[PDB]
Amino acid sequence: LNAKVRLLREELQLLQEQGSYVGEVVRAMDKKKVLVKVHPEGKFVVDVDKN
Amino acid sequence: VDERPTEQYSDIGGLDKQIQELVEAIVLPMNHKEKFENLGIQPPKGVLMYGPPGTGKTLLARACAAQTKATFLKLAGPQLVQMFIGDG
Amino acid sequence: PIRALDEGDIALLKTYGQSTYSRQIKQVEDDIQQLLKKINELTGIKESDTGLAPPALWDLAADKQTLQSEQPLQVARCTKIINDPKYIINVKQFAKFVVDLSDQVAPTDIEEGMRVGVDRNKYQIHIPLPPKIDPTVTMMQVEEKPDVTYSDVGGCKEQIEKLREVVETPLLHPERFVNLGIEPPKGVLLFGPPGTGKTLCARAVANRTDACFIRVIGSELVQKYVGEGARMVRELFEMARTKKACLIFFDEIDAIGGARFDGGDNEVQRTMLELINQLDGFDPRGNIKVLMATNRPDTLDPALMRPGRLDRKIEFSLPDLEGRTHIFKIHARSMSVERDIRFELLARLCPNSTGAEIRSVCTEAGMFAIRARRKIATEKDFLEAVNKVIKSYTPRYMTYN
Amino acid sequence: TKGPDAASKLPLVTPHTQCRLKLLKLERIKDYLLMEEEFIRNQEQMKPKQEEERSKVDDLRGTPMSVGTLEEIIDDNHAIVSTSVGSEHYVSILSFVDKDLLEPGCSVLLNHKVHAVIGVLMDDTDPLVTVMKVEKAPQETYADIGGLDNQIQEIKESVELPLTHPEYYEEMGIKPPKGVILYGPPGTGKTLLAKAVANQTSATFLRVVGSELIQKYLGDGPKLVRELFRVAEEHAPSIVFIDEIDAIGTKRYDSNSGGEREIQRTMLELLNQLDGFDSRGDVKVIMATNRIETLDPALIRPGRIDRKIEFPLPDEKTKKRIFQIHTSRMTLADDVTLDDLIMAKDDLSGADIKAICTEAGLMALRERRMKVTNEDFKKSKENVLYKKQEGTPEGLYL
Ligand SMILES: Nc1ncnc2c1ncn2[C@@H]1O[C@H](COP(=O)(O)OP(=O)(O)OP(=O)(O)O)[C@@H](O)[C@H]1O
Ligand SMILES: Nc1ncnc2c1ncn2[C@@H]1O[C@H](COP(=O)(O)OP(=O)(O)OP(=O)(O)O)[C@@H](O)[C@H]1O
Ligand SMILES: Nc1ncnc2c1ncn2[C@@H]1O[C@H](COP(=O)(O)OP(=O)(O)OP(=O)(O)O)[C@@H](O)[C@H]1O
Ligand SMILES: [Mg+2]
Ligand SMILES: [Mg+2]
Ligand SMILES: [Mg+2]
Repeated sequence: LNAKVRLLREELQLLQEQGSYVGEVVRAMDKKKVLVKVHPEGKFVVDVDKN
Repeated sequence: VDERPTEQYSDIGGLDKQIQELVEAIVLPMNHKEKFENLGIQPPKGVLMYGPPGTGKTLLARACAAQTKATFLKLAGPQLVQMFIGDG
Repeated sequence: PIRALDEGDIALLKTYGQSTYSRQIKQVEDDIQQLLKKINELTGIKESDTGLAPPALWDLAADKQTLQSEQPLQVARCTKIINDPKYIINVKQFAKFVVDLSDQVAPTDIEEGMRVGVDRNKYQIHIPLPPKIDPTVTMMQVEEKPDVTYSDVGGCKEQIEKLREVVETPLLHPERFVNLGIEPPKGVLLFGPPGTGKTLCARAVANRTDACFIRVIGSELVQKYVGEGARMVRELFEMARTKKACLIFFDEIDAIGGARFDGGDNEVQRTMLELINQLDGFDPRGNIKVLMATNRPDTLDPALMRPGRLDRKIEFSLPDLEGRTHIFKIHARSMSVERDIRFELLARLCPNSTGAEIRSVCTEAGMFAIRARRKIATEKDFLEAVNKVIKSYTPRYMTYN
Repeated sequence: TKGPDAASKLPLVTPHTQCRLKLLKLERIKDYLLMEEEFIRNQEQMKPKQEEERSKVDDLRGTPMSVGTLEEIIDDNHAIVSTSVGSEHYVSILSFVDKDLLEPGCSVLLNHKVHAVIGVLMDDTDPLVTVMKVEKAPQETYADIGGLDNQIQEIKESVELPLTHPEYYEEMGIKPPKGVILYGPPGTGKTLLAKAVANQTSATFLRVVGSELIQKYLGDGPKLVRELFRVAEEHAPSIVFIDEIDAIGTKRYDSNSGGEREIQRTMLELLNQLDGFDSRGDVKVIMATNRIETLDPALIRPGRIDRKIEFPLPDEKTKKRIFQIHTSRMTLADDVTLDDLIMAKDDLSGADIKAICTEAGLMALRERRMKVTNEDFKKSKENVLYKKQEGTPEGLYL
């Protein structure tokens, strides 16, 4: 029962997190910044997560 | 139109019927009005100058603008087309 | 009667044969590909250059100060002034706002129709800005004279004289035309077979234009968004009017000046209609001599070809024998050719060939002279080049004589 | 400058046949590869100032950084940058940006919050164009073409010799031919001679299909062509290969269709880039078409395409050379007298003088033989030559 409750609570907690944008990638820049093209907006030079 | 281009009707040749037609349909109803209402004959609301290219349509328009005290408001077809919706 | 392969047959085929070195070589190739991929991934950067100045150039800790103090300002044009005065400002496409000036600027500075900056929060006007100067339209200028002069154009004395009478003489010596009451033609349409030399004459004019020369790129005028091409044409003609005695070159006018038809081109047709009224109609164009070129004049809209927008129509016909000889001398001036080369014969052997084909023949003769290690190209090399360039691209000639 | 970004390629192994010399060559290449891998793997690990400046610059820049277009430069520390959504912003130019590169039309890099200009995007090349660049050179070299000697010589003089030995052209005074068109029946060796040139060439090689240059949107076609040629010019020595030119090079004709008029506009932009106002620079264009009679005369006129190399159907000597080239790997038998098939009537092309080889190999596999025989080749020819229906007249002429 505790595992079920914890699973549901984690699902609710993750749901509240903002949905992430999706955009194409043009090319890596400096091994830490990647040029991307979000759908409605323009190009963006964004950093990369650790993983 | 603020420069008031100058073109006397004598500069237009070969179109005496058309010049008179344009003056009577775009000018006579303009500065007379009450006379036309007297006879109760509806003046046409607009004049469409159509013909082979270079026949002198724009020249007649310029002549009317020059020899008319009316406030000419020129414009072009391409001018009334803009990207933003409803701008035209 | 064909029989399919089995597992044992496949195994024996891949084993009964060469197996002492085949496996090692195959594994080496696969692992060499893997190593190449590993190296590429390990480097896999090619750090893209960014506009970072030399370290001493910036070396600024007050850049953060200016970033925190200064605030970005949206650029907008004040459509109307209201009377404390209020100002209607169009923020390009965002929306229409009725804002008032900040204390920094004085009311007299802001005039109707001037594009001014506004803060992103309240939309107050903070500073005036110079009127828009389009970047594409401004780059459409030449500002770099090409190195082809009139001496490089041969066989077109009459055509060159007419072109100068249209685009150069009226600008340099207006008196010769004003005295006799002659209004010089404001446009020239260079139509002729491809490779005859229209663009060369245009480059020569730009070289000795001594005025503003604008090369109109057919790509920019045709824009993705509706009404952008007409706006670009209207901006180009305004930028020409602001200058004195400008020269506009509408290269490959058949790119956009196609005959109107009833969506089809539509938008390009609207841009063409915008250029047509700019060239001729209300609001006289001014001192802007338009130069147009096209190898296919029959596809142009009759409005664009009427002698009110393209006043002088110069035909660049295939060079005559004298023209071909002059072209041969012009293109062979630099070539290390022998002194007995009968250029008349080479001209007569190219019956109907433009200047481009003459240059191709000259280059082919040079290449033939380079094939066999000879530093001087003899007339035989030119004859072989003529055969390869014109004749290449007996029984038929048997009848003639 | 931005010199050539030549495609990378490993050295060639000569033995071909699985002899121990080939094994030694491959082992040596692998040894040098492992050498490089170990060196570059130790560099960073074995590695233990500018960090302060980099940290300051990146902290001022912040992330993400928007890419916008610079519209004008008002002052030395102010400019008007129009964000991607079309809205113009009067942003402040920070110190750490070389003012020399800041020109109207360039793609500026802006802070996300204050929009202050923080850098200028250099490459900003259209992704549909950066794909065209050839990174991995094809393995097909010149030795992989049977015959086509005259054609090889012409293509070398046009695209290969000028870079390697420009002295000859400079002394002779003639600018080397900067445009070549490869036209001929299908399966003659057009794309091959292009692959071989790309392999041997040291200049940046750009490949296009003649159908990717056309974009759905109105102005995307001419702008794509301009971007492609600008990228080619950026790498000074370049060869641009527009195969299937007859896709967009069809004869210009009054078309009551924006599609056709858009394709014609793309062709016009191409021919304006090739030879028009402003020199083309050191970019050489190679085009292939199995139909040259349908191309616009302007596109194939001298000046743009300076050498109309013809690729005829192989003759007897050329056919024997293509049998030697495509059978070298195969373990032929003793009785394989290729001349019997080499004779032919008039209509055997490389594709066939290779499909024939593949079919002979497959038929050998059917009988469980890895060594082909004459019967296999005859059957393969009979099976794979079935291309044309009649293509001949009747028994009229004598
Ligand atoms: N009947 C005419 N009388 C006087 N001038 C004329 C006449 N017809 C043509 N022209 C002259 O020739 C030109 C004719 O084109 P105009 O400027 O009148 O525009 P348009 O005829 O409407 O041409 P478009 O069809 O291209 O709009 C002008 O320079 C004009 O002065
Ligand atoms: N009449 C000529 N005299 C000398 N050289 C010429 C001549 N015509 C063409 N050429 C040579 O050919 C080159 C290309 O010709 P050019 O671009 O002027 O032809 P075009 O007729 O303008 O082409 P298109 O009609 O296809 O636009 C010139 O730069 C020049 O070297
Ligand atoms: N002359 C040749 N020598 C060697 N191999 C050849 C030859 N001709 C054709 N081949 C082989 O057959 C293939 C087909 O030839 P290629 O790709 O050059 O055709 P193409 O002339 O471009 O025809 P298409 O019009 O179909 O594109 C080559 O990739 C090569 O493997
Ligand atoms: Mg008109
Ligand atoms: Mg040209
Ligand atoms: Mg091909």
